[PDB]
Amino acid sequence: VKTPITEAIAAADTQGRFLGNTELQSARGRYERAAASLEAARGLTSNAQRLIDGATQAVYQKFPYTTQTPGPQFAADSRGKSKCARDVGHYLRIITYSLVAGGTGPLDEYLIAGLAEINSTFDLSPSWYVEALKHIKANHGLSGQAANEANTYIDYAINALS
Amino acid sequence: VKTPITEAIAAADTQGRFLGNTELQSARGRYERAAASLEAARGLTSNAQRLIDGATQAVYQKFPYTTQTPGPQFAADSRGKSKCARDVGHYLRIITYSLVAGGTGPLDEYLIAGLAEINSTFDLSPSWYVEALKHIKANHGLSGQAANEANTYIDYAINALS
Amino acid sequence: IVTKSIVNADAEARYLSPGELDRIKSFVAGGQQRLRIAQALTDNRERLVKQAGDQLFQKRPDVVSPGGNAYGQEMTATCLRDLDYYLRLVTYGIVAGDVTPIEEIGVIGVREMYKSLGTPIEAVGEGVRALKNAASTLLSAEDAAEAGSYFDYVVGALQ
Amino acid sequence: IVTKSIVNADAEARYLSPGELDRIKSFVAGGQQRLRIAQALTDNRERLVKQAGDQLFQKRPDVVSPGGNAYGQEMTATCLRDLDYYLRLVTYGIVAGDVTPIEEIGVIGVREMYKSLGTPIEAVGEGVRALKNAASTLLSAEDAAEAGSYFDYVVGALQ
Amino acid sequence: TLDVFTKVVSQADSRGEFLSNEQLDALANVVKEGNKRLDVVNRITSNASAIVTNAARALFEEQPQLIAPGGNAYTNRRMAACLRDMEIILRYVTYAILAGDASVLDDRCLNGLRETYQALGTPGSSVAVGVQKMKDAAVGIANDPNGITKGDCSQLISEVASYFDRAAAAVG
Amino acid sequence: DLFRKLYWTPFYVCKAIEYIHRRLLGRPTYGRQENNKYFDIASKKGLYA
Amino acid sequence: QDAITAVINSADVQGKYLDTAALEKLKAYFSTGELRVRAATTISANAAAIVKEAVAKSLLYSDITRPGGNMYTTRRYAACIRDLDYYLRYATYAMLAGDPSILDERVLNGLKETYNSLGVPVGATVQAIQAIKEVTASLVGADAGKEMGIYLDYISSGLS
Amino acid sequence: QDAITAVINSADVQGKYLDTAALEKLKAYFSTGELRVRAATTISANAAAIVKEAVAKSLLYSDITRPGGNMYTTRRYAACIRDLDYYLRYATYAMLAGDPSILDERVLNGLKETYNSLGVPVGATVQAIQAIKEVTASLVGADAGKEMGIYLDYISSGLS
Amino acid sequence: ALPLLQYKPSSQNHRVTSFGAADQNEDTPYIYRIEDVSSYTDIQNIIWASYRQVFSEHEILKFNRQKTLESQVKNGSISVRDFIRGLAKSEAFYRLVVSVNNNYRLVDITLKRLLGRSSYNKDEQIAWSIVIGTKGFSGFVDALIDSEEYTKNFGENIVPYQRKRMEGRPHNLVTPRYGEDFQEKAGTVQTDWRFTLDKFYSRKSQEKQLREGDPRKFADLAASVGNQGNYAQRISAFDIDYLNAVPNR
Ligand SMILES: CCC1=C(C)/C(=C/C2=NC(=C\c3[nH]c(/C=C4\NC(=O)[C@H](C)[C@H]4CC)c(C)c3CCC(=O)O)/C(CCC(=O)O)=C2C)NC1=O
Ligand SMILES: CCC1=C(C)/C(=C/C2=NC(=C\c3[nH]c(/C=C4\NC(=O)[C@H](C)[C@H]4CC)c(C)c3CCC(=O)O)/C(CCC(=O)O)=C2C)NC1=O
Ligand SMILES: CCC1=C(C)/C(=C/C2=NC(=C\c3[nH]c(/C=C4\NC(=O)[C@H](C)[C@H]4CC)c(C)c3CCC(=O)O)/C(CCC(=O)O)=C2C)NC1=O
Ligand SMILES: CCC1=C(C)/C(=C/C2=NC(=C\c3[nH]c(/C=C4\NC(=O)[C@H](C)[C@H]4CC)c(C)c3CCC(=O)O)/C(CCC(=O)O)=C2C)NC1=O
Ligand SMILES: CCC1=C(C)/C(=C/C2=NC(=C\c3[nH]c(/C=C4\NC(=O)[C@H](C)[C@H]4CC)c(C)c3CCC(=O)O)/C(CCC(=O)O)=C2C)NC1=O
Ligand SMILES: CCC1=C(C)/C(=C/C2=NC(=C\c3[nH]c(/C=C4\NC(=O)[C@H](C)[C@H]4CC)c(C)c3CCC(=O)O)/C(CCC(=O)O)=C2C)NC1=O
Ligand SMILES: CCC1=C(C)/C(=C/C2=NC(=C\c3[nH]c(/C=C4\NC(=O)[C@H](C)[C@H]4CC)c(C)c3CCC(=O)O)/C(CCC(=O)O)=C2C)NC1=O
Ligand SMILES: CCC1=C(C)/C(=C/C2=NC(=C\c3[nH]c(/C=C4\NC(=O)[C@H](C)[C@H]4CC)c(C)c3CCC(=O)O)/C(CCC(=O)O)=C2C)NC1=O
Ligand SMILES: CCC1=C(C)/C(=C/C2=NC(=C\c3[nH]c(/C=C4\NC(=O)[C@H](C)[C@H]4CC)c(C)c3CCC(=O)O)/C(CCC(=O)O)=C2C)NC1=O
Repeated sequence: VKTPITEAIAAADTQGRFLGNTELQSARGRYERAAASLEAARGLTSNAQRLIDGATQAVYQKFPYTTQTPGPQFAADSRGKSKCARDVGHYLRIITYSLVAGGTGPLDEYLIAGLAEINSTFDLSPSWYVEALKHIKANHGLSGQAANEANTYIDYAINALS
Repeated sequence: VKTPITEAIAAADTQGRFLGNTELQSARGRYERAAASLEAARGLTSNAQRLIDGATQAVYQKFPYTTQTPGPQFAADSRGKSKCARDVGHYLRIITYSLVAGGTGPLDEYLIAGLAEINSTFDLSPSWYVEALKHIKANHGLSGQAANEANTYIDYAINALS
Repeated sequence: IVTKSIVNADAEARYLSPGELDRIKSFVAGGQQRLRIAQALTDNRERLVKQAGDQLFQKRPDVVSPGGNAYGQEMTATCLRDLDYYLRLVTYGIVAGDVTPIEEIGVIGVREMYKSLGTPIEAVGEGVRALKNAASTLLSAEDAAEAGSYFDYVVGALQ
Repeated sequence: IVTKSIVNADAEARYLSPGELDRIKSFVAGGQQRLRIAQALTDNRERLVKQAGDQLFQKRPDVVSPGGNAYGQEMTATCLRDLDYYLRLVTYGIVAGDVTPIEEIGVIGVREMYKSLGTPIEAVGEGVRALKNAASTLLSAEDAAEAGSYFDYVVGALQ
Repeated sequence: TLDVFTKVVSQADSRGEFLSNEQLDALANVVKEGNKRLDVVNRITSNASAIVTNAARALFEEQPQLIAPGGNAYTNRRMAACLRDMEIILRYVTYAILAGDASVLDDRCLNGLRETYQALGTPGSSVAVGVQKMKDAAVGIANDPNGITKGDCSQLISEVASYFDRAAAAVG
Repeated sequence: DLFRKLYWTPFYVCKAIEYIHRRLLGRPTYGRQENNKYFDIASKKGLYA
Repeated sequence: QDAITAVINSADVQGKYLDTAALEKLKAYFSTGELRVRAATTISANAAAIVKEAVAKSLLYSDITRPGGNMYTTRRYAACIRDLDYYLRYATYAMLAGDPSILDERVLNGLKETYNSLGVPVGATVQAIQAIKEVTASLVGADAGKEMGIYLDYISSGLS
Repeated sequence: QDAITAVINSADVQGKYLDTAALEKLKAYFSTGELRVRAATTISANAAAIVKEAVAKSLLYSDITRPGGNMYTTRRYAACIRDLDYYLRYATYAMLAGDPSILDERVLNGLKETYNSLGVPVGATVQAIQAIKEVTASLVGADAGKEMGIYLDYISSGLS
Repeated sequence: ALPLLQYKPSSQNHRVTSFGAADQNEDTPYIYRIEDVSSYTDIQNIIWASYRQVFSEHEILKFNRQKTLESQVKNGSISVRDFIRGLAKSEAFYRLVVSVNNNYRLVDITLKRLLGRSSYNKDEQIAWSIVIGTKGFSGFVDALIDSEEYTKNFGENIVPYQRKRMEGRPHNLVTPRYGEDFQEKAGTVQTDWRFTLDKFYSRKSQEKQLREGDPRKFADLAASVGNQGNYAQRISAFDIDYLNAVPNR
C-alpha cells in the first residue's frame, strides 16, 4: 500500500536492482516531514470528539431537508443520526491514518476506493461529506506547518469525492 | 532517466493519477541531500586533474604487466596511456554527473549499461577500473557528509563492475 | 556465583574476603557479554535441537533402531525435548556464571533416572556434544569458548 | 586464586569448573596491573609506614603514653616494624589475589599473640586503617579501591 | 508490503480506534532513529557484491562436494544459479531493514522457498549454513565505523541479524 | 560439600546444630548447656568447628 | 537464593525461556553489583565499630544493662553482641545477594520462638537493629544505605 | 504513625525540644503534602482500573489462572483482586502519611505466615505488586510515582 | 540473464488443434478486436472486457480504471497488446494482486489473466518464479506478452480469453486474487468469529493448547530429523566362534 518508503521499494523491485541513492534519498525526505506530520495527528486525535459533532451538526445546517425527509438514506431518523456520527467519525480516522503513514495509501485503500460505486447505490450524495470536511479543515485549530499537513489530506478526500 | 524527481513522475504517471503527497514528499526530502551533494561536486571538479593522474598511475602499480605486455588492449605504448586517462577521466565525469542529479540515472545510462558486453569483447578486465576507483574514494580529500555522498556512487560503480 | 561465595564465606565465621568481592565485581562486569550469549542461544533454539538430533542420529543409530529407546515419532520427540531441556539449563548456567543452577536441575540425579528409563547416558552426552558443536558454529570465538565451557560441564557430567 | 580454586575442586571429586577457569583468566589479565600496584607500594614503603604510624599516634595516644606498650624509642621502632610487616603482607595479598598469604602468615593466630604481648588489638587495627588511608591517597582511584579492600580484610580480620 | 509506520496503522484499523499518544511517542523514536537506519542500509548495498563472493569462498569451501562432480552446484549455470539468488537474499533483507519490518521479506523471498528446494533437489540446509556466513559479514560492515560520526546503532544490529535468522529458518 | 548443602545451608543455625547432633552423636542435646556452647563454637570458626 | 537464581526459578517454573523482562532484571542486578560489592567491603571493614556504636546509641545506660534487665549478666552482654553481629552479617549477605531469602532461611526461621522462650525483649532488639541501620547508612552513604536498610528493616519486621 | 508523629516521637524519647532539624523535617513534609494529596485523589479515582490493568499485565493468561494454578477457582480470583486492592489502598495510606509504619502494622505483620499457610505463590504476588507500581507510576506521574513505588516496593520487599 | 530451465509440460486442453471455426459452441468467448470498431458500443465493450480479464470484473470500479490508457485506445495510438501492458504494469494492479500474492502463485495468476491458460505443473510455476525475482514483476509481464505463445494465439490486437475450456471452471472464478496461505494477511479471518469456531477444534490448535513439556510439541521436529538406525546383523550368533574370537595383546 502507498507509502514513500513503500514507493521506494516497489520502484526498485520492478527493476530488479538494489536500493540506489535515489530510492534512499526519497526516504530521507519523508523524515523531515514526518516530524511535522505526527504533530498533526495529535492535534486531530485530542480534538476528535469536538470535531465529529462539530461536523455532523454543520451538515444539518446547510442541508436541513436531510433531517426531515423520511428515507432510509436520510439521517432525519435517530438511526440515521447514529449512522451520521459513524460515517463522519470514520473520516477522521482515515485522515489521521494517512497522516502518520506519510502517504495517501490508507486514504486510498480504506476510504476512496470504490466510493463512486457505493454512493450511487445508496443514493448518498457526496455533496454531504464534502460539506463536513470543509468544516473540519477550518475548525481543527491547528497552526504552523502542521496546519498545512492535515489540509492536504482533507482536500485530497474532497477531490476524490468530486 | 532515473532521478528522484523523475521517479515521482513515472510512478504517478503509470497510475494515471495526480501528484499526491507521497510523490511530493520526495521532492522536499531531495533538496536537503542535494544541498550536500553539490558540495561533493565541487570537491571532485576542483581536484579533477590530480585525481585522474593519481588514479591512472595507481593502477600501473598494482598491475605492472599492463605497461609491459604488447597488446592493443594493454597500455604498453603511449597510445594505451593516452586511452588510459580518457577512460578513467570518463569515470569522474559520470560520477560528478550522478552527484548533481541526485540519482544513479546518469551513472546507469552512460557508464554501466552494457558494460559486461564491452569488457568481454575488448578483453579489458574490470579488475583494472575497480582499482582506480578505490584510489579515488580514498584520495578525494572530501570530509563530512559530502564525503559519504561521493562514496556511494563510487561504490555503486564498483558493484556494477563485479 | 554470588551464592557460591556467600555460602563459602558463610561456612566460615568470617566475612566475604575482598578477593571474593573482586571476583563478584568482575562477574558483574562480564554480565553483559553473558546476557548477549544467552540471548543468542535463546532465540536460535530449534536450529540447535535440529542440528543436535542430526549429528546424534548420524553418530548413534541405535536410538533410531527399534531396540533402542527413541524409536518412533513420540519417543524421538521426547528425545529432542530432552535436548531442549539441556540447552535451556545451559543458558541458565551461562547467565548464572557458575554451574550450580544447572547441576541442581539436570545433573545431580541424572544417572539413576536414565538408568530406570532404559536410555543410555553416553548417547545423551553425545547429544550435548552435538549441541556444543552447533553452538560453536553459531557463535563467535570468544562466545563459543564461553558457551563450550558450560556445554563441556554437561558433557563431563552425563558421563 | 589458583590454590584456592584447586583445593575447592579438590574437596569435590570433579575438575576445575569453566567458571573457575574464567576466574583464573581474569586474574591473569589483571595481574600486570596488580604488579604495578605492588611496584608503587614497594617503592613507597618508608613514608607510608611513617605517616600511618604517626596518624595512629595522633588518633591513639595511649600506646605512646608511659603506661602504654609503645613507650620508648625501641618499642616504637618495633611498632613501626609491625606496621611494615603488615604492609608487606598486604602487598603479598594484592599480588596473589588470595588472602591465604595474608592469613597464614599474619592473621590466623594474632589475637592470642597480642594478648600475650600486652598489646591492644584495636590500635594495630587503627594503624592498618591508617595504612589503608595513606595507600589510598597515593595510588590511582579504583586501584586504591583494590589495595584498600585487601587492607580492609586485614583490618576486619585483626579486630 | 508493510512497514513500521503502516503496520501500527493496520492493527489500529482492526480495532477501529484512534492512534494513542504512546504509539505516536513510539513512532517519534522511529523517526528519531531513522537517520541511523539509513546509514546502515547504504553500507550494505555498497558492499553488496563483495559480501556474496566472500560468502561463496566459504559456502563451497566448507561443503566441497557441492561444486565437485555430482553436487548441485557443479556445472556452470548451476553455479551461477546460486549466485543469482544468493544476492536475492540480500536484495530482500535490505528491503526489510529499509521498511523496518520483515513482512515484505516473508511474502516474496521465503513464502515458497522451502517448497522449490525439495522439488529441485538442492540441499535446503546447505543454504542456511551460508546465509549465517552472510550475517557474520553483514553486521561486521554495518557496525564498523569508517569516516562516520560516532553513534550507537546496536539495536539495529541485533534486529538486522534477526532478519537473517528469519531468512535461515524458513529455508532450513 | 554435600553435607553442608543438605543440612547446614537450608536450615536455621540451631535447627542444623540439633540435627547434626541427631546424626553424629546419635542423641538429642540435653538442654541449653550444650546449646549456646555448640552455638558459641559456631560463632567463631563455623560449621567445621 | 540470589536475584539471579530467583529470576531463573521464576522463568523455570513456567517452562518459559529468558524473556526480555528477566533480562532487564538481570541487567539491573549487573548494574547495581558495583556499589553492592563496595558497600559489602566497607561494612566488612568495621563491623565491630558498627555494633559498638549501635549499643552505645540504643542499649547502653538503660535499665537493660542494669540488674534486672536482660543484658545485666556479662554472658548475656556477649550474647547480645553476638546477635547484633549476626544481624549485620546476614544483612550483608542479603545485600550482596540482592534477595532476602537467606534472611528467611537462616535468621528469621525460628527466631521469635527462641526470643519468647528465653524472655528476650523484642522491642529493644528492634530498636538495636534500627540503630545498626542508622549507623551503617551513615557509614556507607545513602545510596547503598537504602539497600542495607531494606534488609535490616526486613529483619526488624519479621522479628516483630 | 505519621512523619509528623515520628518526628515528635523521636524528639520526645530524648526529652528534646523541637530543634531546627525536626522543623526542617516538618517543613519538608508540609512542602510535599500538596502532591501527596493530589496523588491520593487521583489514585482513589480509578483503583479498579489499576488493579484490572495490573492483573492483565502480570497474572492473566498464565498458568496461574489455568486449572492447577492458585487463581483458577473464581473465589480465588476474587480473593486475588481483594489482596491487590488492599496493597494499593494501604500504599495510598502510607503515601499520604509519609511513613511506612502502617504497612508494618496492618499489612506486613503476619502476611508471610498466611501466604505460606494457604500455599499462595509469593513471587507472582511480588510481580503483581510490581505491575501495580508501574501502572500507578504511569498514571500519577514520575514525581509522585517515586513515593508510591517506595511503599509498594516496601510491601514487595517485606513480602519476600 | 540465465536461460530458462527446461520444465515438463502437462497435457492440457489448449495444446490441441480444435479444428474449424463454424463448429465450436456458443460458450467460446467473444473475441473482441480493436480492428472491428463500427460503433462506440464495440469500443466500450473492448475496454470493459479487457478490464474483465485483468481485474476479474468486481474491481474495475472507477478509481482503478486508468482513464488515460482508455483515452488512448479510442484514438488507436496504442495496440490492445500494448494496452494490457498498461493495465498489468500498473500499481493499481500491484496493490491488488502483486504485493498480495507470492512469486510462485503470481506465475499462476497472471498466466490465467494475460495468457488465459493455467500453468501446467508446479515446475512451470517454479521456472518463471526466478524470472520474476531478478528482472522484476514488470520485466516478467513484459516477457509474457513478448512470448511467442501470446502472439501466435492472440496476436497484436485481440483481448485475451480462456482458450478451449470445454469442461472447466472459469479462471476469474476458480482463482481469487489471493490464496489461503496469504488469507490472514489481506483478509479478515482473524477478526471474524465464524472462522475461529472452525479453528478451535483444528488439529493445529491442539498443538498450541498444550503446556510446556510433552513430546507432541516436538513431533513436527521429529519428522524433520530423519536419520533412522540400521537393522540387526544378519550373521547368526552361534558361529561367532567366541573362544577364538579374542585377540591376544
Ligand atoms: C470506513 C469508511 C467508511 C464510511 C464512512 C462508510 C459509509 C457508508 N454509509 C452508508 C450508508 C449511510 N450513510 C448514512 C449517513 C448519512 N446519511 C445522512 O442522511 C447524513 C447526511 C449522513 C451522515 C452525516 C446513512 C443514514 C446511511 C444509511 C442509508 C441507507 O441505509 O440507505 C453505506 C452503505 C450502507 C452501509 O453499510 O451501512 C456505506 C458503505 N463506509 C465505509 O466503509
Ligand atoms: C563515457 C564513459 C566511457 C568509458 C570510460 C569507455 C571506455 C572504453 N575503453 C575502451 C578501450 C580501451 N580502454 C583502454 C584503457 C585501459 N586499458 C589499459 O591498458 C589500461 C589499464 C586502461 C586505462 C587505465 C585502452 C588502452 C583501450 C583500447 C583497447 C583496445 O583497443 O583493444 C572501449 C572499447 C573501444 C573504444 O571505443 O575506444 C570503451 C568502450 N567508453 C565509454 O563510453
Ligand atoms: C530438565 C531436567 C530433566 C531431564 C534430564 C528429564 C528427562 C526425562 N527423559 C524422559 C524420557 C526419554 N528420554 C529419552 C532420551 C534420549 N533419547 C535417546 O536415545 C538418548 C539416550 C536421549 C536423548 C538424546 C527417551 C528416548 C525417552 C522416552 C523413554 C520412554 O518413553 O520410556 C522422561 C520421561 C518422559 C517425560 O516426562 O518427559 C524424563 C522425565 N526431564 C527433565 O525434566
Ligand atoms: C608478619 C606478622 C608478624 C607480626 C604482626 C609480628 C609482631 C611482633 N610484635 C612484637 C612486639 C611489639 N609490637 C608492638 C605493637 C604495637 N604497638 C601498639 O600499641 C600498636 C597496637 C602496635 C603497632 C601495630 C609493641 C609496642 C611491641 C614491643 C612489646 C615488647 O617488646 O614487649 C614482637 C616481639 C618482638 C619482635 O620480635 O619484634 C613480634 C614478634 N611479628 C610477626 O612476624
Ligand atoms: C525471490 C525468491 C526466490 C528464490 C531464492 C528462488 C530460487 C530458485 N532457485 C532455483 C534453482 C537453483 N538454485 C540453485 C542454488 C543452489 N543450489 C546449490 O547447489 C547451492 C547449494 C544453492 C545456492 C547456495 C542452483 C544452482 C539452481 C539451478 C538448479 C537447476 O537448474 O536444476 C529455482 C528453480 C529454477 C530457476 O528459476 O532458476 C528457483 C525457483 N526463486 C525465487 O523466486
Ligand atoms: C539516504 C541518504 C542519507 C544517508 C546515508 C544519511 C546518513 C546520515 N547518518 C547520519 C548520522 C548518523 N549515522 C550514524 C550511524 C552509525 N554510527 C555508528 O557508530 C554505528 C555503527 C552506525 C549505525 C549502525 C550515527 C551514529 C549518526 C550520528 C548522527 C545521527 O544520530 O543522525 C546523518 C546525520 C546528518 C549528517 O550526517 O549530515 C546522516 C546524513 N543521510 C541521508 O540523507
Ligand atoms: C543468626 C540468627 C540467630 C540469632 C539472633 C540467634 C540468637 C540466640 N540468642 C540467644 C540468647 C541471648 N540473646 C540475647 C539478646 C538480646 N537480649 C536483649 O536484651 C537484647 C534486646 C538482645 C540483643 C540485641 C541475650 C541477652 C541472650 C542471653 C540469654 C542467656 O543465654 O541467658 C540464644 C540462646 C543460646 C546462645 O546464645 O548461645 C540464641 C540461640 N541464634 C541465631 O541463630
Ligand atoms: C491487608 C493485608 C492483608 C492481605 C494481603 C490478606 C490476605 C489473604 N488472602 C487470602 C486468600 C487468597 N489470597 C490469594 C492471593 C493470591 N494468590 C495468588 O495466586 C496471587 C499471587 C495472589 C493475588 C495477587 C488467593 C488466590 C486466595 C484464595 C485462597 C482460598 O481462599 O482458597 C486469605 C484467606 C481468607 C480470605 O481471603 O478471605 C487472607 C487472609 N489479609 C490481609 O489482611
Ligand atoms: C499431446 C497430449 C494431449 C492429449 C492426448 C490431449 C487430449 C484431449 N482430448 C480431448 C477430448 C476428447 N478425447 C476423446 C477421445 C477418445 N474417445 C474415445 O472413445 C477413445 C477411447 C479416445 C481416443 C482414442 C473424445 C471423445 C473427446 C471429446 C470429449 C467431449 O468433448 O466430451 C480434449 C478436449 C478437447 C480438445 O481436443 O481440445 C483434450 C485437450 N491433449 C493433449 O495435449
